[PDB]
Amino acid sequence: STATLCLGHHAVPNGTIVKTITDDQIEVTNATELVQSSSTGKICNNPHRILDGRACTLIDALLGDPHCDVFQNETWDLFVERSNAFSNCYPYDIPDYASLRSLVASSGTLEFITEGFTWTGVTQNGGSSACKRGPANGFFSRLNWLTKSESAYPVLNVTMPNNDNFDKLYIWGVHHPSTNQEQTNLYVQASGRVTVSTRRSQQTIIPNIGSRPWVRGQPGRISIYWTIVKPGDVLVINSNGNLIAPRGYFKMRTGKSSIMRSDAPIDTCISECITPNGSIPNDKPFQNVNKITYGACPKYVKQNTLKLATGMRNVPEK
Amino acid sequence: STATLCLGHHAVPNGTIVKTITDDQIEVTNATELVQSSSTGKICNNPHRILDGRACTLIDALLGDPHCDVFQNETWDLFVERSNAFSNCYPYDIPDYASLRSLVASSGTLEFITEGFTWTGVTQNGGSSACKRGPANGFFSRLNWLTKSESAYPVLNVTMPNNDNFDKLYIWGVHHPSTNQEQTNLYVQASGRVTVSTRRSQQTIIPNIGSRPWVRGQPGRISIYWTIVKPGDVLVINSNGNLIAPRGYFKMRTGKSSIMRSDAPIDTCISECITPNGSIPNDKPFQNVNKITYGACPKYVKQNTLKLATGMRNVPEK
Amino acid sequence: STATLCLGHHAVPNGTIVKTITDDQIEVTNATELVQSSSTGKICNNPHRILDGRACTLIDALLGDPHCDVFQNETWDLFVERSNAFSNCYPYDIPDYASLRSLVASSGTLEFITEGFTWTGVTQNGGSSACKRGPANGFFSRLNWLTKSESAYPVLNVTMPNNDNFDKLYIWGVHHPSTNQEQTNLYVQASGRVTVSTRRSQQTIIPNIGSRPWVRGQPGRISIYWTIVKPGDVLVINSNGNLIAPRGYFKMRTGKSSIMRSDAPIDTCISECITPNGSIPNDKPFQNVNKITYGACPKYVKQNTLKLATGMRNVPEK
Amino acid sequence: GLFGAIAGFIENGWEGMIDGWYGFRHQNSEGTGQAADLKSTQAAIDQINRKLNRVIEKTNEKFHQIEKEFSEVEGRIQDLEKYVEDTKIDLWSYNAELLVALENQHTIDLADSEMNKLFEKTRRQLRENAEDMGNGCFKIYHKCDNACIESIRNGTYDHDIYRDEALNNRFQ
Amino acid sequence: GLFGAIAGFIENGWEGMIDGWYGFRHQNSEGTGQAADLKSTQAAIDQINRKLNRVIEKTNEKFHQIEKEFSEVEGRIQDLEKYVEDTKIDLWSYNAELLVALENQHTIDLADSEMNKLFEKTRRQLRENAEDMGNGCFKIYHKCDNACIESIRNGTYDHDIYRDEALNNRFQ
Amino acid sequence: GLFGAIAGFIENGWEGMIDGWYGFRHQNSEGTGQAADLKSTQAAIDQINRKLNRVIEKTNEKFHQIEKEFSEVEGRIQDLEKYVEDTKIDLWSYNAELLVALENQHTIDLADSEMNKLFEKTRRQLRENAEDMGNGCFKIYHKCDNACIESIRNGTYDHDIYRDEALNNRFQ
Ligand SMILES: *[C@@H]1O[C@H](CO)[C@@H](O[C@@H]2O[C@H](CO)[C@@H](O[C@@H]3O[C@H](CO)[C@@H](O)[C@H](O[C@H]4O[C@H](CO)[C@@H](O)[C@H](O)[C@@H]4O)[C@@H]3O)[C@H](O)[C@H]2NC(C)=O)[C@H](O)[C@H]1NC(C)=O
Ligand SMILES: *[C@@H]1O[C@H](CO)[C@@H](O[C@@H]2O[C@H](CO)[C@@H](O[C@@H]3O[C@H](CO)[C@@H](O)[C@H](O[C@H]4O[C@H](CO)[C@@H](O)[C@H](O)[C@@H]4O)[C@@H]3O)[C@H](O)[C@H]2NC(C)=O)[C@H](O)[C@H]1NC(C)=O
Ligand SMILES: *[C@@H]1O[C@H](CO)[C@@H](O[C@@H]2O[C@H](CO)[C@@H](O[C@@H]3O[C@H](CO)[C@@H](O)[C@H](O[C@H]4O[C@H](CO)[C@@H](O)[C@H](O)[C@@H]4O)[C@@H]3O)[C@H](O)[C@H]2NC(C)=O)[C@H](O)[C@H]1NC(C)=O
Ligand SMILES: CC(=O)N[C@@H]1[C@@H](O[C@@H]2O[C@H](CO)[C@H](O)[C@H](O[C@]3(C(=O)O)C[C@H](O)[C@@H](NC(C)=O)[C@H]([C@H](O)[C@H](O)CO)O3)[C@H]2O)[C@H](O)[C@@H](CO)O[C@H]1O
Ligand SMILES: CC(=O)N[C@@H]1[C@@H](O[C@@H]2O[C@H](CO)[C@H](O)[C@H](O[C@]3(C(=O)O)C[C@H](O)[C@@H](NC(C)=O)[C@H]([C@H](O)[C@H](O)CO)O3)[C@H]2O)[C@H](O)[C@@H](CO)O[C@H]1O
Ligand SMILES: CC(=O)N[C@H]1[C@H]([C@H](O)[C@H](O)CO)O[C@@](O[C@@H]2[C@@H](O)[C@H](O)O[C@H](CO)[C@@H]2O)(C(=O)O)C[C@@H]1O
Ligand SMILES: *[C@@H]1O[C@H](CO)[C@@H](O[C@@H]2O[C@H](CO)[C@@H](O)[C@H](O)[C@H]2NC(C)=O)[C@H](O)[C@H]1NC(C)=O
Ligand SMILES: *[C@@H]1O[C@H](CO)[C@@H](O[C@@H]2O[C@H](CO)[C@@H](O)[C@H](O)[C@H]2NC(C)=O)[C@H](O)[C@H]1NC(C)=O
Ligand SMILES: *[C@@H]1O[C@H](CO)[C@@H](O)[C@H](O)[C@H]1NC(C)=O
Ligand SMILES: *[C@@H]1O[C@H](CO)[C@@H](O)[C@H](O)[C@H]1NC(C)=O
Ligand SMILES: *[C@@H]1O[C@H](CO)[C@@H](O)[C@H](O)[C@H]1NC(C)=O
Ligand SMILES: *[C@@H]1O[C@H](CO)[C@@H](O)[C@H](O)[C@H]1NC(C)=O
Ligand SMILES: *[C@@H]1O[C@H](CO)[C@@H](O)[C@H](O)[C@H]1NC(C)=O
Ligand SMILES: *[C@@H]1O[C@H](CO)[C@@H](O)[C@H](O)[C@H]1NC(C)=O
Ligand SMILES: *[C@@H]1O[C@H](CO)[C@@H](O)[C@H](O)[C@H]1NC(C)=O
Ligand SMILES: *[C@@H]1O[C@H](CO)[C@@H](O)[C@H](O)[C@H]1NC(C)=O
Ligand SMILES: *[C@@H]1O[C@H](CO)[C@@H](O)[C@H](O)[C@H]1NC(C)=O
Repeated sequence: STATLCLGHHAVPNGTIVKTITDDQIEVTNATELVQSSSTGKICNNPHRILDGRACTLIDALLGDPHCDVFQNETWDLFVERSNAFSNCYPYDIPDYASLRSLVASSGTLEFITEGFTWTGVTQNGGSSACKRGPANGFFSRLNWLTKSESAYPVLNVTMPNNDNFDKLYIWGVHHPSTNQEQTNLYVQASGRVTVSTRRSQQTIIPNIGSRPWVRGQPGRISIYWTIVKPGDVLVINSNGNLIAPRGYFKMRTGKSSIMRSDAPIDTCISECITPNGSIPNDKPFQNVNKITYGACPKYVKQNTLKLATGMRNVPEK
Repeated sequence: STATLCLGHHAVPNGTIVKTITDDQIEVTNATELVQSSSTGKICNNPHRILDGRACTLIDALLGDPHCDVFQNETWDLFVERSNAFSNCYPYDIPDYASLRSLVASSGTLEFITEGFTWTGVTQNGGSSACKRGPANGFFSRLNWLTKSESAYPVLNVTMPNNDNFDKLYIWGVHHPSTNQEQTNLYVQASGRVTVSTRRSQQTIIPNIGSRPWVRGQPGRISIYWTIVKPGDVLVINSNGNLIAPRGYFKMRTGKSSIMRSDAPIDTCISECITPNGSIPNDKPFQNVNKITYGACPKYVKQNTLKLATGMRNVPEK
Repeated sequence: STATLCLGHHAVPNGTIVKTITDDQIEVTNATELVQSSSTGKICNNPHRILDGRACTLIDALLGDPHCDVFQNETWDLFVERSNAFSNCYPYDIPDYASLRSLVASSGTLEFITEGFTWTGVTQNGGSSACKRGPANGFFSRLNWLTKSESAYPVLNVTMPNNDNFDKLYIWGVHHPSTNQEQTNLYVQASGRVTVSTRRSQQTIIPNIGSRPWVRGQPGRISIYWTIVKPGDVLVINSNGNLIAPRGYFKMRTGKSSIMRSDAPIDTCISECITPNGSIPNDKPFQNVNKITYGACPKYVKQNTLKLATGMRNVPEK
Repeated sequence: GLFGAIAGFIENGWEGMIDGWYGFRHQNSEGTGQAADLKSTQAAIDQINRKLNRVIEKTNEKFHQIEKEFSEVEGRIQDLEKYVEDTKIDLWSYNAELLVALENQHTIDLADSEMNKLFEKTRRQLRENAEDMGNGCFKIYHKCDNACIESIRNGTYDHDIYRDEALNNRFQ
Repeated sequence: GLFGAIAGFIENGWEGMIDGWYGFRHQNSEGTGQAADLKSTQAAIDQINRKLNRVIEKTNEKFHQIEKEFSEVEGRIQDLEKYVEDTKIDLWSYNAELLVALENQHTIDLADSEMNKLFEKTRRQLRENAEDMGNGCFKIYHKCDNACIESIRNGTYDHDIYRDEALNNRFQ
Repeated sequence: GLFGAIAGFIENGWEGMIDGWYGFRHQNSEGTGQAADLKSTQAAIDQINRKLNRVIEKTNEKFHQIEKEFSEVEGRIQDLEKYVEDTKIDLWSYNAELLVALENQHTIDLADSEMNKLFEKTRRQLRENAEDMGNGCFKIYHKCDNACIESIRNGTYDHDIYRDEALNNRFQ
């Protein structure tokens, strides 16, 4: 005689808890994770040209520490510095180390172009047992340790023009003897001086004599500085002692290069996003792996899980 | 017998596309633009006191480069530096140029008050061929090049109290001779020294001798420094060589003054918001012109267009 | 015959005005305040260990200004620097003062451990009338003003090992004589020098001579520097004049310690959040008291009142 | 509101109502009366209370941070330190402004919806025995004393018992 | 849309209605017509206008800030200056994207809620003298002339006057 | 939910329904059955999927940035680097939290709205032949075999064909 028609919706056995504006806990039939929270534990060798420092800091590679000569002229989308890297050349110190490591890392290249020295009056290629180059006493590949020649250290004055169409990165240094005897003995003048300038800049450094903790047997040190010479400009190095000469320059390019500190193994795969914990998928909007990231990556967030509802509210049945 | 009354809503021919939470593309009858994306291409001469640097950089204006003397005692809500600005005076260096350009810009005033320093024992108002104030030699209007007098150069020691109720900005500097002959020839002493201090700040600079690229014919460079003397304090300059003396001070004020780099013509109109690309309206929440802004300005965003729906969904009839 | 049943909702005499997406002004039955606008004016004494500098800045306490001797070895979760603090010791200057104040504040400890320094050839415990300790001439407590002994000043070379598992904060400095006579008179050498290095760094600082404004009767000044020695490293101090010697080290630690400038009395209550304007409740999401905060605190925002609706809309009643 | 109940098809509010947010008011052979709907009211209150708690029991800790007031002019570095805090401040002030805006707009529609729900819950109960007069009141076409009204409010109303009596009045 | 009126149980819009956002079209003994509901239309516009005004009358003044374009390479400090600006920019772009997205969704549902409100308002006026055909139309079961149709639109209609006639036509 | 259908006037869901989100369930002369409403279900699914896609296919690239971990204590400059990153992190964490909160709340109301739309679409189809029992079920006052019910679900149900039979049962 009569009929009955009922309208309804489905429900599931085990639903999913989600957060709304009126609930920090409410169950819905389905949801999806918005926070990437896991890593494979490895850095995919690509889209990004990756370069494992292995045991060389980007700086040591730049300077030319012997065991780092393998990196000569290397390039990279992402340099990876390992925590067990070490330095085994002459004791050095860089004022504003952070900045140099940064601008080089950003440049993404170590292309070095040797230029015509012009060191008249001094002895070149100085070396140290602290920087052994095989059996011999070596020094940073890209630096020229100058010393007195025939009882005299000239008042050095060399010019190097920038006739190219790109900026040149010159990195030089000054040496800090351990004693006065060393000073005069090595440079004759009792007080050295290094002045590297351009039409746009000028930095004059003065050596400082004194004893410092022995490092690979050396009490002395080398403070390292750098200079960028723009096209049309020219470099002028003027010193009468203690200069550690440049051997040329590094080409400076702009791009997406960068550096990262990570002990993650570099496997063979493909992952747009790289973190020190390894690579991670970028299909989620947020990630909780690490705030340090390189590439197309989800934003980092404190939350280890955020569920986006994808179905109606789940209402059981008694 | 019957009657039939239907209810309805309107629709329009050319509807508008807008984005929602459940649609990135959906059509509504009407919407308004929220992203100020355009220019007039010109900077309005009002409301803000605008000052075109022209060929002069705020710095050179401050120092007193000859072609920048029109800017003496100038003020500005917004100083405007041009890309073809050049320096036509003696080679100079300023450790921390950016901060000086900054604090000066924010003070927004170049009011200079000449003080009666008394330089006994030296020759003043010295100049250069690289500072052709008119055909003859010259120097920065606000600086006083000091030189030996009657074969000597005193251990200068001049004091200047700040008996006013405001802060004074003194800008002085030191000279770096090209050679030793130059040093001893100009300042007698073989090594110069400049010490400027208050009861709160002490800074001492040591001249550094060397050959640097020729600029308007000069290997030598002048390094510039500044010193703020607070009310109730006192300035003391002590030097026995190489000091480029102050002639007085700059009044320091706080406000909405600033500086901007542009090439945008300055017309006669009224625009609250200013950008490097010119002024732009501020009736929209966002803008995609330039992130560099001055005044009441829409927040810069990457999106070049964002439509706010202002009408129902548009459902045409066929 | 028939009955009449009506449905309705309540309303209040005087409601509350709120802002929506379609009303910067609409009225609800009840709302709650989202912005903490008021402070007690006082700083609670404790979930946090509060230290009132009183008349001492953190630095002066660190250096050992005589009246700041009470803060010797003191600790703090939050140090409180007062506006009327003053210095009653020798005229000093700290390059990067802010960073030192910051790292010590963050460390939250003044535990000075005295080491056995070896100053052979000089006169220790130097002092001045500018730093009276009772009737006599004194100096900073954690510092050692060295001067000539038996008509000479030794080329000092002292080593101090960190054979501990924690980091040592060494704080020393160099002295700037007012005249050459003073220089040779105190250190014998016409030119002094201080070099403080580790296997990780070095800081070779050169004294600067000249007259500076009398502070407490002193033209001269003491510049102040710091050095961190990591476990397994040794400190080497090499100076032949003008060194202001360390007396030991401060033990560095990590935690939640910090520093705040406030004149707000310290009271005995219990409040998580601390602002320069006093302590404040953290039960509200936002606050408009001060952008400077410490502890569990509300995000500072510009708005002074933000109402969250907690009732329906208010519709009068005839 | 999206539902047009409160401040809509329900002209006014009842300041006389003190025991609940929603309720019934009648007139029948026995006289007038007023009662608040506990179920309805509590549902709104419970939701709004959860909504509130998502925003109050929450704040994070920050200890050592950066300076934010300066006694001297420095330049580049200080500019950045100020720009940073200022940038931070505007972003949060915007979040606060938007949160309440959104929250409040949703709170007004929710209260309105809960009012509409009660109306529908009542209409469905009465079935063919009453008619919606358009002002939130139902005209029950049958003698309905205090007890009869109470059964409606407590939701035990049996429409069959009155269907005939009602149908006659409605269609005569 | 949450209410399923616009682009819902109402097949499509009228390009012909150029006098409002809402209205009626009728077919009676005297003919076929079309008025636009002012009250309704005005209510949609007033809400969207206040909604708009909140978003566009607001800008903030910022004078001396940090730099943002660099002529030379520097390092640490400059990196921070860029990250800061870049960071700030992404966060506002997100705010903007979200703002409209939210706003537009509420705007489409509000216009839907307004359409529906007019419909329920209309249905409650007609009472038992008419039926909802489901295409957004009420089949009025009596002779409703231009005067009768006007009384419905301006909200004066008395269901009692045509009640009997309608029930006769409905339940026959 | 704002519409009071799901977890509302519809006691609970159907775990037996595994091929749809919404559907009907009957009990006619021929027994009882169950069928999912594709139209309705798809509408919800399509909307929620778009909703999802506006949040997943999107991430921006950042290469050279600022350091975020430090091996040594430095002071001022480092503090700023950390404050900046930390400030950035909280702002986004806030954004994420608020996104799902808003999204989810809207997703629950939308699914609820789609359910109600189906109910209304049905009620209007049945016209005067059925009555809403108040639990999401319609009592059809006329013999309705499987075919008759199917026509309803596929929306081809012709109310006139049963009006008389129905009206008699309803008002007798
Ligand atoms: C200023 O003080 C510093 C720090 O105290 C001081 O430097 C020290 O110098 C001594 C010698 O001048 C160094 O001693 C060496 O220590 C290493 C151990 O690490 C040994 O290899 C050295 O070898 C000796 O003994 C070997 C036996 O197997 C022999 O084969 C070899 O030929 C040597 O006899 C030697 O003992 C010491 O390393 C440093 N210490 C530090 C902290 O750097 C410096 O001498 C002082 N300034 C001056 C120049 O007076
Ligand atoms: C250290 O090396 C630097 C770099 O080489 C060196 O500086 C150079 O000095 C020479 C002079 O010795 C400069 O030469 C000048 O070049 C400009 C060209 O624009 C001319 O204006 C000058 O003109 C002279 O010659 C003309 C010939 O007719 C005469 O008419 C006129 O009167 C002048 O006599 C002059 O030739 C050269 O520009 C700089 N180079 C740079 C880039 O700085 C410096 O001198 C060296 N250190 C020392 C002093 O040993
Ligand atoms: C370089 O210039 C500086 C600054 O002008 C200059 O320093 C000045 O030195 C004189 C002393 O030579 C200081 O004068 C003192 O001021 C205080 C004020 O509180 C007095 O108490 C001192 O009293 C002395 O002199 C009295 C004579 O009336 C005696 O009665 C008394 O016992 C004291 O011996 C004295 O007057 C002056 O304050 C400073 N100025 C500043 C701001 O430093 C310095 O002398 C110059 N350099 C050289 C080496 O010439
Ligand atoms: C040369 C030598 O073997 N002499 C023995 C003494 O040791 C020498 O001590 C001096 C310092 O007094 C240096 O450290 C010598 O080492 C080098 C080095 O670094 O390897 C030698 C290098 O040739 C030299 N390089 C140059 C270009 O100068 C380098 C530098 O001069 C210094 O670093 C300057 O800072 O020094 C080291 O061999 C030893 O003290 C003595 C006792 O047994 O025996 C000597 O035969
Ligand atoms: C007792 C007195 O008043 N003597 C007068 C002479 O004063 C001396 O002048 C010299 C400068 O030439 C210093 O200011 C002397 O002050 C001290 C001090 O600061 O207390 C003396 C301390 O013993 C000394 N301490 C050390 C470690 O050297 C200290 C330092 O040398 C300086 O502070 C370094 O800048 O100086 C002061 O007593 C005065 O020279 C003479 C002429 O006016 O008149 C004398 O009456
Ligand atoms: C204040 C003064 O003495 N001005 C000199 C100036 C300085 O002595 C010089 O800048 C110190 O670095 O030198 C001037 O130029 C000189 C020429 O006149 C001369 O022919 O060659 C000199 C090279 O050693 C030097 O270039 C100058 O800068 O204008 C002359 C000026 O009077
Ligand atoms: C890259 O590095 C190589 C070194 O490995 C450079 O090659 C040198 O080139 C110079 C001439 O400019 C020769 O005199 C050297 O003998 C080469 N080094 C050797 C022996 O291998 C090369 O010039 C650099 N160029 C790039 C790619 O930047
Ligand atoms: C990813 O790598 C980091 C290392 O950078 C892991 O280490 C955490 O580092 C933070 C520093 O911000 C510390 O507060 C934590 O104590 C560290 N976590 C632990 C328990 O080791 C981080 O945990 C890693 N995360 C993942 C997803 O593995
Ligand atoms: C939840 O929704 C996602 C996409 O919206 C879908 O891929 C997933 O299968 C759903 N859950 C399940 C397992 O049914
Ligand atoms: C209404 O809609 C169209 C498309 O958004 C738009 O371009 C037009 O500017 C809007 N009307 C106005 C002028 O506000
Ligand atoms: C510059 O301005 C000051 C007033 O601040 C005034 O005393 C001085 O004379 C002015 N100089 C010139 C060039 O007018
Ligand atoms: C605005 O100016 C910038 C340079 O500061 C330029 O690169 C950009 O393309 C210009 N865009 C506009 C809004 O015209
Ligand atoms: C609003 O007023 C009421 C009175 O019923 C009170 O209980 C409540 O605490 C106030 N709102 C809130 C949530 O603070
Ligand atoms: C703090 O100073 C005391 C003397 O008051 C000293 O004995 C103690 O070692 C210092 N703190 C420590 C424990 O390092
Ligand atoms: C509802 O009202 C009726 C009549 O007044 C009463 O008998 C019944 O117990 C009530 N039910 C409840 C649960 O209040
Ligand atoms: C409604 O329409 C009828 C007939 O046109 C008219 O008499 C009546 O006054 C109208 N009511 C109002 C207030 O518009
Ligand atoms: C609807 O159901 C009826 C009865 O089962 C059937 O005849 C008709 O073809 C159906 N319409 C469609 C196309 O689903």
